Amino acid sequence: MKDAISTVIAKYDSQGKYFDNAAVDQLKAYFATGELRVRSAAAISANAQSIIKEATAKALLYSSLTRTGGNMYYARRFAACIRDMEYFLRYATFAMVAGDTSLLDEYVLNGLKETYTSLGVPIDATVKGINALREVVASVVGPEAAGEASKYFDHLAKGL
Amino acid sequence: GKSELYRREFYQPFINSRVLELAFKHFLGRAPESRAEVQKYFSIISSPIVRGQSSMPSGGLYALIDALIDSEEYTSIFGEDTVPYLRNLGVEAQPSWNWGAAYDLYNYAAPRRKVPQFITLFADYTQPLPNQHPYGAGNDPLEIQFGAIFKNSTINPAERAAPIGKDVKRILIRNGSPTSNERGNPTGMSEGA
Amino acid sequence: MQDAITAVINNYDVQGKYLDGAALDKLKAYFTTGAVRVRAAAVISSNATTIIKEAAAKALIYSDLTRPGGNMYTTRRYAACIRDMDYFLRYATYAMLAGDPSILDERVLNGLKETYNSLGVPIAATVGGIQAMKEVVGGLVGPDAAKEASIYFDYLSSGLS
Amino acid sequence: MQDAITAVINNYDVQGKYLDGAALDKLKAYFTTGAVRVRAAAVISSNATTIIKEAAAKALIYSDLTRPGGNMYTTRRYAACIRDMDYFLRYATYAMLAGDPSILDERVLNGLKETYNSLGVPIAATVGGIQAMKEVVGGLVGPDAAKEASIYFDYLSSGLS
Amino acid sequence: MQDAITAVINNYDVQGKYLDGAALDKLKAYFTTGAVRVRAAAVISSNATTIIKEAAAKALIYSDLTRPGGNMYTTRRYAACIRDMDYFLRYATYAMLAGDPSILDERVLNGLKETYNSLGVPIAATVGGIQAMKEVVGGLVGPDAAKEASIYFDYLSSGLS
Amino acid sequence: MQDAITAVINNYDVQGKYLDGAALDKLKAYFTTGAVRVRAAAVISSNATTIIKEAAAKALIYSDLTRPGGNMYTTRRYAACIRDMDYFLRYATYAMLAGDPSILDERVLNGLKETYNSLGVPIAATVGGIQAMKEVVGGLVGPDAAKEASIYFDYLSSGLS
Amino acid sequence: MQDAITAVINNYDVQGKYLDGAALDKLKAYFTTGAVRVRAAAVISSNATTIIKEAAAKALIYSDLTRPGGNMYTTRRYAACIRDMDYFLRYATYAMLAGDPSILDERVLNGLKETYNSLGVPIAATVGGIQAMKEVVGGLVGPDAAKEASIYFDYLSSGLS
Amino acid sequence: SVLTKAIVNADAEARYLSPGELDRIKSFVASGERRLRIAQTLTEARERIVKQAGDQLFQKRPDVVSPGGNAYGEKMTALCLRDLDYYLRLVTYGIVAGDVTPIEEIGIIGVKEMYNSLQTPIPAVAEGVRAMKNVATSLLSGDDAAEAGFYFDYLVGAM
Amino acid sequence: SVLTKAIVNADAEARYLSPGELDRIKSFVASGERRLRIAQTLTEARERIVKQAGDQLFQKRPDVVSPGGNAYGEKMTALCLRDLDYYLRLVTYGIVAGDVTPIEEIGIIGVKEMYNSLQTPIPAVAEGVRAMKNVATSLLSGDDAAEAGFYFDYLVGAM
Amino acid sequence: GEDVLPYERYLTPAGLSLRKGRFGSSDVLTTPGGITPRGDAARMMDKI
Amino acid sequence: SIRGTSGSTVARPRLFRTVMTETINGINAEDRYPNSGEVSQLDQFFGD
Ligand SMILES: *[C@H](C)[C@H]1/C(=C/c2[nH]c(/C=C3N=C(/C=C4\NC(=O)C(CC)=C4C)C(C)=C\3CCC(=O)O)c(CCC(=O)O)c2C)NC(=O)[C@@H]1C
Ligand SMILES: *[C@H](C)[C@H]1/C(=C/c2[nH]c(/C=C3N=C(/C=C4\NC(=O)C(CC)=C4C)C(C)=C\3CCC(=O)O)c(CCC(=O)O)c2C)NC(=O)[C@@H]1C
Ligand SMILES: *[C@H](C)[C@H]1/C(=C/c2[nH]c(/C=C3N=C(/C=C4\NC(=O)C(CC)=C4C)C(C)=C\3CCC(=O)O)c(CCC(=O)O)c2C)NC(=O)[C@@H]1C
Ligand SMILES: *[C@H](C)[C@H]1/C(=C/c2[nH]c(/C=C3N=C(/C=C4\NC(=O)C(CC)=C4C)C(C)=C\3CCC(=O)O)c(CCC(=O)O)c2C)NC(=O)[C@@H]1C
Ligand SMILES: *[C@H](C)[C@H]1/C(=C/c2[nH]c(/C=C3N=C(/C=C4\NC(=O)C(CC)=C4C)C(C)=C\3CCC(=O)O)c(CCC(=O)O)c2C)NC(=O)[C@@H]1C
Ligand SMILES: *[C@H](C)[C@H]1/C(=C/c2[nH]c(/C=C3N=C(/C=C4\NC(=O)C(CC)=C4C)C(C)=C\3CCC(=O)O)c(CCC(=O)O)c2C)NC(=O)[C@@H]1C
Ligand SMILES: *[C@H](C)[C@H]1/C(=C/c2[nH]c(/C=C3N=C(/C=C4\NC(=O)C(CC)=C4C)C(C)=C\3CCC(=O)O)c(CCC(=O)O)c2C)NC(=O)[C@@H]1C
Ligand SMILES: *[C@H](C)[C@H]1/C(=C/c2[nH]c(/C=C3N=C(/C=C4\NC(=O)C(CC)=C4C)C(C)=C\3CCC(=O)O)c(CCC(=O)O)c2C)NC(=O)[C@@H]1C
Ligand SMILES: *[C@H](C)[C@H]1/C(=C/c2[nH]c(/C=C3N=C(/C=C4\NC(=O)C(CC)=C4C)C(C)=C\3CCC(=O)O)c(CCC(=O)O)c2C)NC(=O)[C@@H]1C
Ligand SMILES: *[C@H](C)[C@H]1/C(=C/c2[nH]c(/C=C3N=C(/C=C4\NC(=O)C(CC)=C4C)C(C)=C\3CCC(=O)O)c(CCC(=O)O)c2C)NC(=O)[C@@H]1C
Ligand SMILES: CCC1=C(C)/C(=C/C2=NC(=C\c3[nH]c(/C=C4\NC(=O)[C@H](C)[C@H]4CC)c(C)c3CCC(=O)O)/C(CCC(=O)O)=C2C)NC1=O
Repeated sequence: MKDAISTVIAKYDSQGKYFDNAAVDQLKAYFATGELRVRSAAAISANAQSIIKEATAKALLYSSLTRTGGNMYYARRFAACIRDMEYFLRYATFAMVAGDTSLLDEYVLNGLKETYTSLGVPIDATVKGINALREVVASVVGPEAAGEASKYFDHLAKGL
Repeated sequence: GKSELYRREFYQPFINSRVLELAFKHFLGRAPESRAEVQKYFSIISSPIVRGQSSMPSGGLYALIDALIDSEEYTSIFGEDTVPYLRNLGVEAQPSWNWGAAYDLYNYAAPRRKVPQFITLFADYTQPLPNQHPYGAGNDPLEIQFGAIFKNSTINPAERAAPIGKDVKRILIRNGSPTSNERGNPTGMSEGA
Repeated sequence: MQDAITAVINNYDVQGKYLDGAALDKLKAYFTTGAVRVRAAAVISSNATTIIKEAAAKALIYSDLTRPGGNMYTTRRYAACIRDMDYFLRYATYAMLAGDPSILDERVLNGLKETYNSLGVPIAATVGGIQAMKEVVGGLVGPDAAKEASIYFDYLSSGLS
Repeated sequence: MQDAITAVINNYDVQGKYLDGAALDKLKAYFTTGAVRVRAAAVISSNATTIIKEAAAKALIYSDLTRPGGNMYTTRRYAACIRDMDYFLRYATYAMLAGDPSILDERVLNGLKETYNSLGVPIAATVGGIQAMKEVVGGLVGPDAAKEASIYFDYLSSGLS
Repeated sequence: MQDAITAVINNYDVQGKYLDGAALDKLKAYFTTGAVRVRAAAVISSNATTIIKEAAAKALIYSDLTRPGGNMYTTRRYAACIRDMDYFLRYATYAMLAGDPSILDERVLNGLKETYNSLGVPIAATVGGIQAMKEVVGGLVGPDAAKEASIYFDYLSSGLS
Repeated sequence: MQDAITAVINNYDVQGKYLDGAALDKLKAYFTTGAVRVRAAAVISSNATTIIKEAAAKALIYSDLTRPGGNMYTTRRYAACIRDMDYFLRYATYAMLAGDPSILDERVLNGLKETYNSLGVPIAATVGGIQAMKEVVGGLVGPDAAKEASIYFDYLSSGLS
Repeated sequence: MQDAITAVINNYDVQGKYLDGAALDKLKAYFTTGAVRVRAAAVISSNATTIIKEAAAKALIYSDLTRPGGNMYTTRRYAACIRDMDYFLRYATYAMLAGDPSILDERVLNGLKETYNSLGVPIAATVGGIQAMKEVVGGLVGPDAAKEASIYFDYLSSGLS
Repeated sequence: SVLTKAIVNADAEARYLSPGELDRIKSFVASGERRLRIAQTLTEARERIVKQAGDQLFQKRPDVVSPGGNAYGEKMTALCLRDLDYYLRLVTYGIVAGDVTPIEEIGIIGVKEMYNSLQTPIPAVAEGVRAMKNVATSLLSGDDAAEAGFYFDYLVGAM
Repeated sequence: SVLTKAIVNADAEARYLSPGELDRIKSFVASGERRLRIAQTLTEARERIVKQAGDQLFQKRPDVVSPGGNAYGEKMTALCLRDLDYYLRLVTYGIVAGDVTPIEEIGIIGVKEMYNSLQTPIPAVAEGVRAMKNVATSLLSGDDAAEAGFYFDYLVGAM
Repeated sequence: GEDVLPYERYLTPAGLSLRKGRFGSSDVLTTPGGITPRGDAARMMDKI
Repeated sequence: SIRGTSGSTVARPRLFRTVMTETINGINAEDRYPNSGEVSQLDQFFGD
């Protein structure tokens, strides 16, 4: 895929440029942030299961979907939605490390609206669930790394 | 796969990029899932064989078929006993990034489309959006003196859809002097022929 | 477009054959059905606005689609969807009178899938709406007419899907 | 695919409603017809080869199609056409057991039009063959079974046309 | 096209949420940057002709391109190339004010590769010209503005390549 | 695929006509040309690597394409482009032996334009390369063979463009 | 389009070379041929209706095409086919005056194959008609003119096939 | 937004942004912070504005909430109030944008067609928006109210 | 890069990143600043490295710059030096990435095929890279040189 | 404008390739600042 | 949004197995007309 280091490289090779200070500055920035991004990722992995459950509760649960004639309805349907929420989390974490949005869209965003429209899944709800995951994640993560972590969540939300 | 029947029915009527996509579907039950795999396989079928002592023709398209059966993904999921089955919505999850294409590949009408679908889709995601009618590739008439000739969806499926918002503007080439083009100058039509 | 009568004629013309009794029988069959069809068409035309309203109520509205982030959210999108519904109804009525599905293929069906995919309109929901229209239409037209009406609605649905 | 019983269940499940007696009656109706359907299916399976032969004789053979330059000319094409006929028969039998037209839509009807158009197979002739099979089938199955059998054959014909 | 203010609005509209403080903060952030952007845009507009001149001198002219057999040979082609350069500059300026790269995708970037390939215009040379313009622009706008300006120029370059 | 001999046969088969003297004359014409074609094919196979080298030198290499940001920049892309060139050469040789352009349509030509457009490979440059190969091939094969060789190269070029 | 004189000019312009004796010789060659070409063109224009009639008689008419189920069956199709024949004749005449095949490529040849395939017009029959026209034209124009006329007719034929 | 509108006019003219146009952008960015506050005020008072406006509308038009009328019944009355809420949200978006364009795309294009299918009377909807304006004006300070009024008036004009 | 590789392995396993994998990422980010300096040094000395290496190569292989040889002539000699420059740029990219993958995609895949069409001798190219390594090593400090050497060695191995 | 009858003003890239592309691109697609050996050998023969 | 769309396909999954469907699905996979045994199995299912 593409991550912040390789992104800078890739822009330079197409120009045929050797690495400039401007480029070296962007690269330094990643390395400063990186140490805590590693910390924040570990926090999110440990509490993942909890994070999802809290998020579902805030939006997905106690909605029309849970009521019969909604997508959440049934255990089978309920399970699927949780898997999707777990998907969104792993990627967002993978995106937090690396620091490049693109990992997201190659693996998640490309095609999603087309599957969801085909399955009948409601796009808006998923967007709400993602925003919920964002708030829970931010608390666990802590304030400094929250800004970082929020970016990848927002990308996912606007993609859908 | 190596048999005479398998080519001519498949392979011989398709271009090489389309053959590797059908050969995915029937040998492994999935559609081709990424840009890097359709590239690895395109180099296998493309590659002139290393000369083989086995009279059984060396590599070529046979290489393609080998590479699929010899693949761990193949052997593991199917095993030696099972005949390959089509994995589908019910089984093995099914990924979103190739959804639309894959469901077309699974239908029996699939061998009717001759234009490759997977390579076009992968790498249409990496590219900026194309030069085409907003409502679709089929909506652009062929540009000839007289006659309205469109591509018909049924007579040979070759759809290219692209998401083009209300705001997007087509780039059109001026029939005439380039600087006449009205995007760069509003008065260009009121100029000398 | 083509109709039933012309379809028979065209088949004979390519053969170069003069019209024969077997051909005549097919034409005769159409002629009996014709009177029913005309009555059905008049019913549909008069109730067209309501048919669309009822069908939307059954499937499209009070749904995620109409809610924000849904395809039919915003007035512009809502208006587009009901315009499409009207198209389907008008063409189905034409097809029913004609006794031939060809007009649907020539006008509505050709390029619709591709258009919808570019737009991001959901095909399954559209199909649902068409099926809903069929049900409403079935009631108004009455049973004999309903069978004839249903096939064209189903044809549209199959094409889209 | 879907069957009659499941179709009723699904409609009730979205409503959340326990099955109404009226709904139950429709299910009950299906259950009685099911015995007759099974008998019809066995008849069709045993006489399948003959049914196809008779239908071909009625429409396909002794025709321009079989003559050189016709779609069914050459052994390969002839064999293909009779294979398609068998498919239609088998699926119609499946539909009759199911009591639902959906399987026809899911397997047979979907992608058929496109396949045929690329191949240049004539749809009207195919429809003619399906109608011929229906007539032959009607005789063998007997009257009560025939009505049930006919609807699925007609469904196929309408889809193709 | 989209701008930063509208982007925030659109995100909220799909959620259906009323504007909130967090959203307001993003808007506020843009408003502070805005004053700088407006100053940069005015600089670019005034020096546009010179920017193009300098960039062409750096990359395009005094080269094989301008010599016979080169793409920019003949007056008509020369004029076209400088017109294209102006487009890139104007759109980048628009993007910088907007704070969003979307306009570049919707107007400039869409179908450019295909157009150029049909025309036979060399993409890499064009990219070179864009990069040259960026360097000249960076000087005039000054450092704070330059960072903002550079991203849009780079976006164009990446799209074309 | 099809060859000249089979093409004649197929035309007669659709008519249902037995082979006639006029048909025989066309076959006879092919048989005389055959010996020349075989010699040409052997020449091309032996010199294939050089043909590609020379053609690349004439059109592709020492260009924007090879320069950074060009389509053929990077080893991987360079290798891909020469692989494509080899394909064109091999297929043209096949076509020349066959005496029929059909194989080019069935394997090379079908879907290539669309593939290239998605990839962003420049079609006109590729066509240029094909034309260059033709010129080199013409020399090696000699005049009588060259005319035959040229038509297939031109066929490829026209298809791509 | 382009003509022989302009073609020479354009080749020199890309080189940037002033006109040289070798170039002059090509121009001089054209000038001598010119007078003959003008006479030939006038002959063709006057006899155009007959040329088409004769060519149709030789290939198109009294054939399966004209018989029911043939491409040129029905008045509308017959009229279309003779209109196409006229186009080919007029363009070939234009090309002969010009001394360059380019106009054929720009107007007639571009997209013709694809158009014909969609229409289901038979290419080989069309080619046959073009060849027939050539033979008739050859007679009327006389030998010196015939050689010149033939190349353009052959160019059209090669393009279509 | 203001900026989008300016860019669009420039692109049509195929020119760089005019100095005058640039000046208007500068003024807008200064105004924005004040605009944000105005929007915030309306958001907080949103629930009450809708409620008060609804009551006024129903008093003004007894027919709409009558057995014949579209609004009649709890479900229908809720939907009518939901619509009023939607329009208020759009107005807030407009104030921050400084243009009616955001409002216009979401709410004013195809509105006639949508309501005609629903059979809702358009004039009654307009009255509801007018009612909301009056409530909103009272809570807003005079100069703030004038700004808000423009957006409210546009909506009323559009329907 | 290191990070991409780790993520990719995790995604294949369909699991969150292992502690061990995370630790390797941590080590890499710490190393990065040192790596950046090494890359910067080579970039500044790039012009001289290429020049010195070229001379060494031409001394080692007279033939390449001889009438028979590919490199012979000013145009050709320039191209040979340009190639050396390209490889040096790739090496710098590698050092910052911490992986050969960036190098590998741009330079090592299809290299054989490209050079065979050109008819350039692959061993001579390898010698040039070796020469560049020696020059680069001298400018770099010992530990820095070892890091740089790995990437240089990979290139030599690849060709 | 009431007196001119409509004419074809613009065309799409694919339409343009149809008319001009037969025979493809003539030219080598020269770039600025490229080392190229093109034309050298001819210049030497012209000298000789 | 995404640069490219593969498109949307109307797909329905199966909420619950039924004996009716389960028997049919076996028959289709076999591509055989209803086997002798199942016919008996089906009508008891119809009556019961
Ligand atoms: C608690 C001792 C009693 C009780 C109450 C209860 N239920 C839930 C949550 C759910 N129950 C269901 C229901 C079903 N889905 C199915 O597929 C079936 C089988 C036919 C059933 C019965 C589901 C899916 C949930 C989870 C989400 C939802 O509300 O739909 C809760 C809350 C737990 C939660 O929010 O996850 C409670 C308190 N159920 C009993 O029968 C107990 C006696
Ligand atoms: C209230 C002032 C008047 C009124 C309202 C009314 N509306 C509906 C139903 C709908 N109204 C809308 C409108 C919108 N959807 C949008 O996206 C927007 C812009 C963001 C608007 C304005 C929609 C979509 C519906 C349909 C229901 C749904 O959304 O699911 C009703 C009910 C109609 C019915 O009979 O079903 C009513 C009553 N009615 C009046 O007469 C009042 C003056
Ligand atoms: C004679 C050796 C034996 C024989 C012949 C027989 N044939 C038919 C009917 C048909 N024969 C064909 C065969 C072909 N069609 C093709 O395209 C080809 C390959 C080029 C062949 C060989 C066809 C299609 C028919 C169907 C009728 C039609 O032409 O439309 C019959 C008639 C019997 C029937 O129709 O059932 C007969 C008698 N049968 C014998 O007993 C001889 C030993
Ligand atoms: C016979 C009544 C008519 C006819 C038939 C015909 N069909 C083909 C070829 C194909 N038919 C199909 C169709 C199906 N595949 C399926 O899975 C289903 C649903 C279960 C159907 C109905 C397919 C896919 C093919 C192509 C595969 C193959 O090898 O046959 C032909 C041959 C056409 C050709 O030239 O290849 C023919 C002749 N055509 C007629 O003339 C009859 C009216
Ligand atoms: C001489 C009477 C005047 C003059 C000329 C002048 N020209 C340049 C530079 C260029 N002029 C051209 C012109 C052409 N290129 C074409 O394609 C055509 C048509 C075939 C023409 C006429 C070009 C391309 C250049 C740009 C540089 C280049 O060679 O690539 C200059 C110097 C450049 C500069 O202005 O700095 C000059 C001086 N100058 C006068 O004042 C005379 C009146
Ligand atoms: C300049 C750096 C390079 C160059 C340019 C060049 N361009 C053309 C012709 C066209 N350029 C465009 C491009 C655009 N139109 C748009 O709407 C957009 C997005 C806003 C772009 C970028 C178009 C469409 C044309 C052709 C038709 C027209 O302008 O109406 C030419 C002329 C080619 C010809 O012969 O027509 C040239 C030379 N060429 C170079 O060598 C430079 C590297
Ligand atoms: C060389 C003259 C020009 C050129 C070529 C080029 N092609 C590719 C990539 C691909 N080429 C194909 C095409 C084919 N598929 C087929 O079936 C056939 C006929 C048998 C062909 C010719 C395919 C499928 C690919 C993609 C495979 C892959 O990605 O590895 C490239 C690489 C582009 C990329 O982005 O990878 C290139 C460079 N392009 C030029 O610049 C020359 C003018
Ligand atoms: C008879 C009243 C007059 C007459 C007739 C005549 N016709 C031809 C030749 C042709 N006639 C047709 C006409 C048709 N083809 C169609 O498709 C239709 C509609 C279905 C028509 C009416 C055609 C196609 C031909 C061309 C040859 C062919 O049949 O393939 C001739 C001979 C022409 C010749 O000179 O060769 C004649 C004489 N001529 C009269 O003068 C009568 C008054
Ligand atoms: C005559 C020898 C053959 C023949 C011809 C035929 N053509 C058509 C229909 C069309 N022909 C064209 C062709 C062109 N359009 C162009 O722009 C050009 C270049 C100037 C050509 C040559 C077109 C587009 C049509 C369709 C639209 C129209 O006719 O106006 C037909 C009729 C097909 C139909 O169904 O209409 C025919 C019969 N057919 C033969 O069999 C002869 C061998
Ligand atoms: C120098 C050590 C050796 C040498 C080099 C040499 N190279 C060429 C020509 C080319 N070399 C390249 C190589 C690259 N392009 C890429 O994309 C990459 C990776 C980034 C590389 C390394 C290319 C593309 C060319 C082709 C020409 C062009 O630039 O367009 C030559 C001359 C080619 C010729 O034979 O005429 C030479 C001499 N030759 C030696 O003998 C040295 C040992
Ligand atoms: C890696 C990226 C990726 C995504 C995102 C993805 C989505 C995805 N969601 C699916 C199903 C599903 N997804 C949902 C999800 C939801 N329903 C709701 O109402 C909620 C709002 C929402 C989640 C909270 C449901 C309910 C299904 C089952 C379909 C059904 O029968 O309704 C499926 C079908 C696979 C299967 O169930 O076998 C896919 C492909 N797959 C991927 O590869």
